[PDB]
Amino acid sequence: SISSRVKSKRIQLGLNQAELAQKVGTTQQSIEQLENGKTKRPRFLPELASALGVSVDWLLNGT
Amino acid sequence: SISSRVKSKRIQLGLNQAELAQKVGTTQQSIEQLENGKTKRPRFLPELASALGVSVDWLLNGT
DNA sequence: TATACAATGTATCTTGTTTG
DNA sequence: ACAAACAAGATACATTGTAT
Repeated sequence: SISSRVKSKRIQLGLNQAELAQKVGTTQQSIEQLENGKTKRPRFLPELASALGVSVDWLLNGT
Repeated sequence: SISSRVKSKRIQLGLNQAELAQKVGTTQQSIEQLENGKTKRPRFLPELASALGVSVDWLLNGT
């Protein structure tokens, strides 16, 4: 799940929702709504996936 | 722009906004604003790149 | 026909505050 | 005071219905 997936990778690169959230150009909370399943298709999905080193598809449909 | 690239890459596929909206899993209306600059980052962007047989970056930055 | 316009609803974003 | 969450008010995008 896109929340499990973004959380697990974030922890992995060893970042925190605020730092990730700078990399993504977004905010902590925005990164939070995401990770806590409060959003599904955020505007920065593309830019999130690139901060995470994965693909917008893997992110979406775990692949 | 993305509105621009969506138009052409659909124009050359013989799909109408409506039957493109059909593959993309969306309305014609939704395909119209995008192509017509009414929306920047559509949420069906992943499936779109997939109906236009391109990559989300190409669509996005045209690069 | 095929595309566009318009309003209303809903997702997501923002900023402020909050609890661990 | 550090890090993750809650919550109201704002905009961007979607949906529906209609019209060029």
